[PDB]
Amino acid sequence: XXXXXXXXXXSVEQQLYYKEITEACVGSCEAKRAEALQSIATDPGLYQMLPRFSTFISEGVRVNVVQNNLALLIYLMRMVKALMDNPTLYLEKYVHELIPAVMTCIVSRQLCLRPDVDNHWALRDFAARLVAQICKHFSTTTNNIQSRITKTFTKSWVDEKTPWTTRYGSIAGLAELGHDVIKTLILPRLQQEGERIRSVLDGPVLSNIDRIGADHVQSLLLKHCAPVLAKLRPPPDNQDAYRAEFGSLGPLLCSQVVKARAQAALQ
Amino acid sequence: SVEQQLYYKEITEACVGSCEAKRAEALQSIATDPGLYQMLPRFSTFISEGVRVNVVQNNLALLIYLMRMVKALMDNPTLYLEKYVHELIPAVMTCIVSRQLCLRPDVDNHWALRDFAARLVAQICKHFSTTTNNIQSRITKTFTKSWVDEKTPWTTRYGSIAGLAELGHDVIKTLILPRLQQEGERIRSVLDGPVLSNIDRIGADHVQSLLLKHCAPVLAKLRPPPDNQDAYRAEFGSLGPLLCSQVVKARAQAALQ
Amino acid sequence: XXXXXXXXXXXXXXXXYQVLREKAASQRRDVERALTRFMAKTGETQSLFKDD
Repeated sequence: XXXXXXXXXXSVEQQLYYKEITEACVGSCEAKRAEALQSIATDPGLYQMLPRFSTFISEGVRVNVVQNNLALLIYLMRMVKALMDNPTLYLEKYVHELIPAVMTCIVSRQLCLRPDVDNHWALRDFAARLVAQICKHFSTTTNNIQSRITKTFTKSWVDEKTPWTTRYGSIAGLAELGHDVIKTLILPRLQQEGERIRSVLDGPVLSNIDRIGADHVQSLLLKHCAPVLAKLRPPPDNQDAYRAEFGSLGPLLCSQVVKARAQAALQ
Repeated sequence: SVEQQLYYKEITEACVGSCEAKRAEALQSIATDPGLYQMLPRFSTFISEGVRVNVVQNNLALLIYLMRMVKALMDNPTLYLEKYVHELIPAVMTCIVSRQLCLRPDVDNHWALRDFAARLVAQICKHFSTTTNNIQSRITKTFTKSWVDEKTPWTTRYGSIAGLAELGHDVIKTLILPRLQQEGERIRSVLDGPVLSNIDRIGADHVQSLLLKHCAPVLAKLRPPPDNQDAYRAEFGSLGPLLCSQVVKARAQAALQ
Repeated sequence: XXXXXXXXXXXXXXXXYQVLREKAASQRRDVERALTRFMAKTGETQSLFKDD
């Protein structure tokens, strides 16, 4: 009594189709890239080149987190975007080996080169944007999504003596959660992160990697946090509003308020 | 050949006989085997059917023997246990069943020792929910249908609570939290009324022990640690304030580092 | 063919002759040394050095 040998979920045809998908995810030709992206986002009824696909996609995410390679990162994250918009392939059951790869892309140490940390900030932007696209579908249930990712980024923001990539990814992820999210969070974190700013600015003797990193991070998160208090407060008394925002926001907060008034005048 | 069943013969005979050093040495043997497999199919098959036998026979010593055997199978870093796991999982979880058909008293704590076996369950699933994702859903539906209903003996409810307990954090946070209070009222009905179902009495007693001294820390994370009597009001009286007292103990254990 | 037609998966050839009998003989050596270690620590034991 030896049983008959197994047969996979795949066909040979569609697993070779899957191999085309994977090597187009490798693909240098951006035509092949976009072909793959459209093939992901508009193959409904595929569903069966699901998880195995996504599973050691996430395993490749871990291995290339070790390898610390931005190209594989951007390929996988746009791949997850195209996975997110293929409307039939419901995410629910297969969520829970994907989202941590996204957050590992969020957190830290995406360091191909120290002068080339520049693209990694945009990677984190895109990643937190993807998380924002996630969060509007799944936290009705068990609140892994909202409660766990918020408390994650909460205690992550609390984490002192961490690289500022962590701080940027945390605050950007909280920024992508919404207007009222930031209204809760960066109400004390306005002047507390201003204390972090002027701990950084007019701060150390010399660490210009960390200086330029944290500086543009604080600038980005400053004027990205700006539309909340712009929608909250009226744009009067910028000298007082800088006192209301620990000074370092002034007048970049005021310049962003001028930009917000211009955006309102565009309406 | 020959040495296949030779090895099989003496390691099964040491698995059954109570030569305690030879017992533990067989266990470390199985734990330290480079390339012991192809005995594995006959091995597991023996485990399954000996489990069924000792279900009928109610010999707890053989049960902890088989559970240590499974523990040893688990601890090979060579044994790709995958394809055969479907025999272990009944042989595991049926040990988390049986219809109270031993002698009573100490076996209750031995039922607790079978919860040791429930530890194995998590030590299965961490390595084996890798499926077209099947395993955790299966076992948790099983524990769910166990946990919810009435006509459910204390062996069943106790061991199901134990298996969910070994599954860990958000299992308790999501799944045990809801009918916590209702099953507490089930035990309150076991309390305060009749006397002489002391199987059932001490059963529900160390059920309470499972509930309190496994379910404290998730509320210690969630529920902030004022308001002990209100937490008793928030969680049906009886677990409080020993819920909050054990929560103070758990906060102390956290701050001990 | 990637949507309409299908195929069949056998997926396990593994027919590498010398490698096969390497697997079998290595496994036999394993079971040798396993039962040796078992009855080694089991029964009456005398050594080569002192206390091995």
